[PDB]
Amino acid sequence: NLKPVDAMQCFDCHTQIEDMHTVGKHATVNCVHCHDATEHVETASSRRMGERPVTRMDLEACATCHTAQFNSFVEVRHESHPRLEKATPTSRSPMFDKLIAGHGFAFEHAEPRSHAFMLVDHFVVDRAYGGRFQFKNWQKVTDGMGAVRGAWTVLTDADPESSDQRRFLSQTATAANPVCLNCKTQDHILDWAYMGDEHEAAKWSRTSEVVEFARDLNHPLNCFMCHDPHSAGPRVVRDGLINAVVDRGLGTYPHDPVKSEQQGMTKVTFQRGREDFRAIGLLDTADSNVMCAQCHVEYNCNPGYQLSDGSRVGMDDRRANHFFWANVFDYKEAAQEIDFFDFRHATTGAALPKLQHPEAETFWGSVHERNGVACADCHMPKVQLENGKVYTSHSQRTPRDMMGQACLNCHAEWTEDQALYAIDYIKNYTHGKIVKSEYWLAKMIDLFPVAKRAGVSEDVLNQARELHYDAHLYWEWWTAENSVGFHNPDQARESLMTSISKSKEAVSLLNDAIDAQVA
Amino acid sequence: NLKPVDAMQCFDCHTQIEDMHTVGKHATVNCVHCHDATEHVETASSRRMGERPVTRMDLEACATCHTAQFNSFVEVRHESHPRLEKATPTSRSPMFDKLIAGHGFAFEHAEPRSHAFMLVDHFVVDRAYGGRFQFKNWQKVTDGMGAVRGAWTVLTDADPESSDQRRFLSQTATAANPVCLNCKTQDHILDWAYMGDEHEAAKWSRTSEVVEFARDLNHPLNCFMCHDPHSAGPRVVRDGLINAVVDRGLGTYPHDPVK
Amino acid sequence: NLKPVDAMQCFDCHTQIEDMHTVGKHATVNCVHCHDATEHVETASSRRMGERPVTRMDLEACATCHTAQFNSFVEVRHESHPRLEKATPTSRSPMFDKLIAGHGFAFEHAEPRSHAFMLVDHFVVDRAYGGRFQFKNWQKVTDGMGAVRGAWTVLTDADPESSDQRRFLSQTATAANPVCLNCKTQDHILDWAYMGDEHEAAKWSRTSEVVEFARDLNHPLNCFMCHDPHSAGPRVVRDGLINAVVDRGLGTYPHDPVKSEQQGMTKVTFQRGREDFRAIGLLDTADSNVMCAQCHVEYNCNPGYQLSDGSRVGMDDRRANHFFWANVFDYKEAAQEIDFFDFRHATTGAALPKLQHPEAETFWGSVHERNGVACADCHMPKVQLENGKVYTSHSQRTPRDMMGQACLNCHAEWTEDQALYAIDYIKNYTHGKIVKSEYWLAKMIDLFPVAKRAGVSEDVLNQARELHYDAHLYWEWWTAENSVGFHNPDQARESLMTSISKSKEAVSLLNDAIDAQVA
Ligand code: HEC
Ligand code: HEC
Ligand code: HEC
Ligand code: HEC
Ligand code: HEC
Ligand code: HEC
Ligand code: HEC
Ligand code: HEC
Ligand code: HEC
Ligand code: HEC
Ligand code: HEC
Ligand code: HEC
Ligand code: HEC
Ligand code: HEC
Ligand SMILES: O=S([O-])[O-]
Ligand SMILES: O=S([O-])[O-]
Ligand SMILES: O=S([O-])[O-]
Ligand SMILES: O=S([O-])[O-]
Ligand SMILES: [Ca+2]
Ligand SMILES: [Ca+2]
Ligand SMILES: [Ca+2]
Ligand SMILES: [Ca+2]
Ligand SMILES: [Ca+2]
Ligand code: NA
Ligand code: NA
Ligand code: NA
Ligand code: NA
Ligand code: NA
Ligand code: NA
Repeated sequence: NLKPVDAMQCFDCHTQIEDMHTVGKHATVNCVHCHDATEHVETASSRRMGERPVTRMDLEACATCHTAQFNSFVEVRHESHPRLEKATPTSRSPMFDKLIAGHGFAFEHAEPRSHAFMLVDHFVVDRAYGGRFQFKNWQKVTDGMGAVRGAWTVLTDADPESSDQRRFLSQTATAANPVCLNCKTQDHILDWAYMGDEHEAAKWSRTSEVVEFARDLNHPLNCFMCHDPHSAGPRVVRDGLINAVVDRGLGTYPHDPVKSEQQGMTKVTFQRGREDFRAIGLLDTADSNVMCAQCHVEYNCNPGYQLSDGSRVGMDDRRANHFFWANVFDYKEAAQEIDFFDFRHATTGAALPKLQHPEAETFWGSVHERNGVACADCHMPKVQLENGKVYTSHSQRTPRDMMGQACLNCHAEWTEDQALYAIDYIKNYTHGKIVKSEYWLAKMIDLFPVAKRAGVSEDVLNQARELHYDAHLYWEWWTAENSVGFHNPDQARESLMTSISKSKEAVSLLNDAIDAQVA
Repeated sequence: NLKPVDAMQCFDCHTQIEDMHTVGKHATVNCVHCHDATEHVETASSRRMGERPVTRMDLEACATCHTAQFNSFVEVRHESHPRLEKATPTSRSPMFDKLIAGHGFAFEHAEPRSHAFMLVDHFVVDRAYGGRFQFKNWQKVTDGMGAVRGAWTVLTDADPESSDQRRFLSQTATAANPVCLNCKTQDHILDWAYMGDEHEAAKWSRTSEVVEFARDLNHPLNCFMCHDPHSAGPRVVRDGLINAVVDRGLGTYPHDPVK
Repeated sequence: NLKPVDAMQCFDCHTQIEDMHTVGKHATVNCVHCHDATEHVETASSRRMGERPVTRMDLEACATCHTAQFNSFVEVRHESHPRLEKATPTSRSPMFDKLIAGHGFAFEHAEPRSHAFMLVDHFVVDRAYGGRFQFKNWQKVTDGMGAVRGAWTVLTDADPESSDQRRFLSQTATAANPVCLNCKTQDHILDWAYMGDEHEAAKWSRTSEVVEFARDLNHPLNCFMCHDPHSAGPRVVRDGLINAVVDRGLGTYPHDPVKSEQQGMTKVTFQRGREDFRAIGLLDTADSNVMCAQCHVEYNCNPGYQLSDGSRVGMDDRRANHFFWANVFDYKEAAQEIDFFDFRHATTGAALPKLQHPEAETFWGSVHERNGVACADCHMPKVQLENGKVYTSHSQRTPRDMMGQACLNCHAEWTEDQALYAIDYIKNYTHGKIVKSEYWLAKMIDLFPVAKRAGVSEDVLNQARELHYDAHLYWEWWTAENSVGFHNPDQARESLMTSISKSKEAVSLLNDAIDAQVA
């Protein structure tokens, strides 16, 4: 059984923790629930750690007193189809392979599934580690609780004796790097300096061997990613988000200074050897928009190239860990600002961006966001009980599974079927425009080889490449973004029409140039 | 927000609690979750209580860290038909009135329903308090969470100015007495001497005015009836059961000495 | 009412039947249930048949005493969508037309449906008989019992006065030949010599007019295909299977000699005029793996061409009735061994194989097969009754319809939804790789015309054609195979990655050669 330690001993050296812990809703929660610090207390000085205390980062450290939230979190939504490739006619991006040719996502890009699996899915996807990591057997794919207990309880490593990224299966890639892990786990929260910069006190950084780092990580979406363990107050821990909101002064709601001030973030820094080491962002309110924006954003978490001169931008560069914190119509400016692109298209030769799940930046400015609605209202609603203590569901999933608690709790004028119908109207319309956008992108792409064989000039091809950047951006945002337009229907529509317009312009340019060579 | 107290100071006087608390699965649970002892600590000696500390007996004291058990407990099983008289042809004892004639159960004896309602149901049944206590309105019969929060949040007393047992409705009885309450609540666990014997330190006993006692009681089936709050270990608190098992030497399984 | 005949009279001449019948579980079943032999007994000699006895091959001959098995067999699974073309974006092979161009399956290839319909579906499919045979009207498509009673009770023939294969509808083919029928019916079991070789006593053979043969056939999947009618013991009757297992000595489990010996096959031959005529394969155990492998295998049942010199291989050749009895990674060797390919691709000119439903050869080596699981455990499970005599369900269908009897009977650790989720993980992953494999095959195929117009050398085109064979094989196995990887997930994955690798190699080769002509 646990035996409490004297927190006053700790508070002598840990004044920020004292301030947070004594004032918040965990003032009665003893340190032993999460730290084994006996040898540390015997050996530390005011400025030197001595022996490192052991800190629990498993989610069961919180389940101890918060079983309802834990159990809701670890539920597996079996209706969220697993390992479902997006580059298929029945999924989100039927022409993805042609359009993304040159990028690692061509090797595999599945739809998301339940949060329990985030770390294991990151480890096993064909694009990440060359097939090095696999489930121990095909039964383990169902085991959400097991994945939560730890990735290495359900996975195997093809070669524990080597730590290099390489291909073990032929049609895999090795895109994973240390920055990725920040959106899969925070088991490394005490071992990673802010932004992944090099730091004497950091075991891991942007430039680490990712296979070695992987082996040290266990748990998905730790509870403390949104809740400070010392104050129990709302927070974020993700460096890239704090960097956008606070360091760059963009605010929590970059389009609304008033809401940014009311629902702000305060950066708190922790030191090692009296040098800044790590940071968190305490929130003014329990604002799920900002909590979920730790991960559900467009980002760089990867090497790339400069738009200006094509030079390589490696993991050592700060730009390899970057939150753009820009809506679709501000993204090109944001990427030009940091002088960055992701890949060159394998057929067209265009420098292109790679977009990922920009839910937060899409939600901005929507009617829902402007009315003060937040992600949790639809995806983590309060549970309605005839008799009981209310709590917040932590099963982050589609509102279709809890329409009474989600949509219908605000939209009294609708039946469930009516609300579903409104969702589907938007998704169906948006998906139609995604498909048309892909049709036109593909038409343009297929003209590049014809133009090259016809002897069309490099000047014309470069004009078309510039159009490809925009055609790509204004399409891929929406295959990347998970709501199929629901989060911001008007923006999806305007963007996708812009994509089609750009592709059409490029098609006309290339066809005319080919015709003139003939011729 | 709760602020923890120095448990080690309490332990300088409370040695049994120290032994229980420090060894069990509540060793990290601070006393402030259940006791407001500020004035007590300022005034007590090992031999004199001084100011009485306030002890929480509401089930929400435990729901704080054990929501799953609390929420399962307070669920109302709507299929457990409520206020269903047993002395009817379609229930358990069709000829009960003839057979029980002379006993107060002839006035009303319903089937049991969900535990959330035990104390309110005891208070309002026609055989118990002469009809003195009633739900505030007929809607409140559904409110299990409300009953758990406290009986007096959902009930009324026909005459707060008197404390005698009497009939307010013609076909009622006044069978309730203080002993009954021991199977409805343990809100009185610090105010009732073992067995309900007279005791200088007991506010309530077998001979108390049951209407006055009733008014001091709120919560059904307190969580600590089965779980010691200090050790978190399994227990009973009911005097009559301890008396049978231990005092009278009958054992927990009278027909199996080994068990 | 039936009147029994004196079996001892028959046993005087039929000593193999005596031996089988007197010892097995049909020792009390009189010959009159299946044979009208009165005139035969009056006219036969020890070595000459005399008048031919009439043998019942309708399934109702067995339903008489085995109603439960009959009724389960004839059930129509309405959820098995009928006449559903595979070459569509929502089915198994979205790019099948491009990839299979040159082959008769381009005319129509639907998903399988319930067994009751196998013979009628063979007769009416657009690729088989030029549209000659059709349902009497569109209502008859529902009539499983009717199809079982006989094909010609529910079908019409456009021209009873001619027996040639020809097109009656414009977009049909005439691919059917006598070998096909062996996997649709065994009504011809006494009229077809082993392998379909020419034989004095055979009415039908590989070289027969298929339209004439068709008209003589009635019943699907006769009960006696798996159960000897004389001993009631387990067997196979399909010549090609016996040829692989016994004649070629490959065994019932070619990858496991021990299991092959324990679960073997004994070839029993019947003569006409004291010349070998037909054969059956008695099984040591009631092994559904081998029973179902009568049909759910990759085979030749068709003319083709030699790999060595391109010469025609006609129906007269033994190779026109052949079970390869090889896994996907052994198939190229098996086809080279018999010097055979199916068609030349209409665009690339590559000699290609045509694969069909290799379920048996895929299942080998899977975790399930290695643990002693067999087809019936998932597709013909025992029926669970609260009170009753257990029998084996003969409704061969997806285990999704009987998860308690199938998966969950072995996998106690799972709920139904969890087991379904495990299936879907595999199928979704496998289907994604099928789609990607098709993407790369199509990319390669489309380069052939460009390369030809560019003047790329025949040597380079032939190199690419050799790659096409492999790219094709390692893809088409999995669109042909019905489990979408579930039967052997690891093999599907390795094969499909090999397909993509081969196509990519060919794309690079062709693009480089085109570029060099330009450059
Ligand atoms: C002064 C003598 C200290 C005592 C008393 C305690 N800690 Fe400590 N700790 C101390 C230092 C100088 C550091 C390094 C960081 C810094 O503030 O300079 C630490 C670090 C920790 C950590 C972080 C460990 C990691 O992996 O990075 C933890 C979790 C921690 N300390 C906990 C802790 C506890 C629970 C204590 C009371 C039981 C405690 N510390 C006492 C210095 C001192
Ligand atoms: C029992 C010993 C606890 C452990 C272990 C954890 N928490 Fe806790 N938490 C506990 C209490 C008694 C309370 C106060 C309840 C109240 O409503 O007063 C809390 C509260 C929280 C909250 C709510 C915070 C708020 O400001 O409203 C959160 C978000 C929370 N706790 C989270 C949390 C996490 C993430 C834990 C693991 C790191 C964790 N708690 C452990 C008791 C206990
Ligand atoms: C936070 C800014 C992220 C970073 C950094 C990385 N990922 Fe991610 N990932 C993130 C979210 C919010 C989601 C769910 C929404 C979605 O669109 O999928 C994902 C999902 C994945 C998955 C599962 C789906 C799939 O693509 O197959 C995988 C396998 C995955 N992510 C891998 C991955 C890799 C290799 C990364 C570094 C190169 C990486 N992620 C970074 C959020 C974030
Ligand atoms: C961000 C993605 C979250 C993670 C990770 C966890 N929780 Fe959470 N929690 C989150 C939100 C948006 C809310 C509601 C805030 C509001 O005021 O509306 C909560 C709330 C809680 C609480 C408070 C009680 C309740 O409302 O249920 C607790 C005790 C809590 N969360 C616990 C908890 C645990 C144990 C987690 C890991 C299993 C966990 N949270 C993760 C957002 C996020
Ligand atoms: C000695 C100086 C004491 C200290 C320090 C604390 N308590 Fe105490 N307590 C003391 C006495 C002499 C008594 C009377 C009963 C007895 O054992 O003789 C008490 C009583 C209590 C009670 C029971 C109150 C009731 O309703 O009957 C409680 C719940 C209690 N004490 C709690 C408590 C706490 C939590 C303390 C530390 C904060 C504490 N006591 C200190 C003597 C002394
Ligand atoms: C949070 C501050 C708590 C309060 C308030 C209560 N309990 Fe508790 N309890 C808490 C913890 C951290 C644990 C240990 C969990 C573990 O498995 O290690 C417990 C445990 C219990 C148990 C199980 C005990 C055992 O098996 O020995 C019980 C029965 C229990 N708790 C009951 C309980 C009651 C009835 C409470 C109100 C009087 C109560 N707990 C409050 C944390 C917290
Ligand atoms: C524990 C030994 C008990 C004592 C003392 C009293 N009651 Fe009780 N009561 C007890 C149980 C276990 C049950 C549920 C099972 C059942 O058979 O009903 C009850 C139920 C009631 C009810 C509800 C059902 C009904 O009879 O209408 C009422 C109204 C009730 N009890 C009243 C009551 C009175 C007035 C008591 C003292 C005279 C009394 N109970 C004592 C357990 C125990
Ligand atoms: C609106 C036209 C009503 C309809 C239809 C139903 N009820 Fe009603 N009820 C209504 C009002 C305005 C009130 C008074 C509310 C208050 O607190 O002032 C009620 C009251 C009841 C009660 C309590 C009766 C009592 O205490 O004497 C009950 C048990 C009740 N209502 C139940 C109920 C049922 C089950 C209904 C459908 C059969 C129903 N009501 C319809 C208004 C309206
Ligand atoms: C010897 C005089 C025979 C008697 C008595 C019976 N049969 Fe016969 N049968 C005989 C011969 C020589 C042959 C040809 C094959 C051979 O073994 O040489 C047959 C053939 C049959 C067949 C096959 C018919 C077909 O279509 O190929 C059957 C089904 C058959 N015989 C059945 C049968 C029965 C049921 C008899 C007793 C009533 C019986 N035969 C007697 C020779 C002789
Ligand atoms: C009644 C006159 C029968 C006819 C017609 C058919 N079968 Fe039969 N069968 C019958 C009996 C009395 C038995 C024995 C039952 C037992 O369990 O002892 C059987 C058995 C079978 C078996 C089981 C064989 C085994 O070795 O376990 C099978 C597979 C079987 N029968 C199949 C079968 C077929 C395919 C029939 C039509 C050709 C057929 N039977 C007819 C009785 C009768
Ligand atoms: C056994 C080795 C077979 C031979 C010889 C032929 N077919 Fe077949 N066929 C077989 C199976 C096991 C299945 C079901 C599984 C599947 O993948 O479909 C089928 C199915 C058909 C169908 C229905 C589905 C479709 O393709 O439309 C038809 C129309 C069909 N088969 C026709 C057919 C023809 C024309 C054949 C000779 C050229 C032929 N089959 C041979 C097994 C076997
Ligand atoms: C009565 C007003 C009808 C309604 C309503 C439906 N059907 Fe019908 N159908 C009707 C007749 C008189 C016939 C001809 C029957 C005959 O054998 O002479 C039919 C035929 C069909 C067919 C066959 C079509 C063909 O072969 O070309 C089909 C497939 C059919 N009917 C299906 C069907 C469906 C599914 C209906 C609801 C959508 C339906 N029919 C309605 C009369 C009537
Ligand atoms: C191969 C594709 C089969 C065909 C055709 C038929 N049956 Fe079958 N049968 C098959 C299997 C795999 C089994 C189970 C074997 C085992 O021991 O596990 C059976 C079993 C029977 C039995 C035995 C009793 C029982 O288990 O149900 C009987 C009587 C039987 N089969 C009858 C039967 C009939 C009447 C058929 C045509 C409708 C038929 N079988 C076809 C495999 C195959
Ligand atoms: C008993 C006759 C089985 C039936 C019916 C099903 N499965 Fe099975 N399965 C069985 C065994 C003995 C094993 C190996 C267990 C071990 O850990 O040694 C399995 C394995 C699987 C697997 C893992 C496959 C792999 O890793 O390659 C899966 C995904 C699986 N089983 C699923 C499954 C499904 C969904 C079933 C119904 C369609 C099913 N099994 C039936 C035994 C038996
Ligand atoms: O209190 S923290 O800064 O060590
Ligand atoms: O790869 S992750 O960003 O979706
Ligand atoms: O007995 S059989 O060989 O005619
Ligand atoms: O054509 S049959 O083999 O599927
Ligand atoms: Ca999903
Ligand atoms: Ca990006
Ligand atoms: Ca009841
Ligand atoms: Ca089917
Ligand atoms: Ca073939
Ligand atoms: Na979904
Ligand atoms: Na609002
Ligand atoms: Na094209
Ligand atoms: Na009941
Ligand atoms: Na199907
Ligand atoms: Na086994």
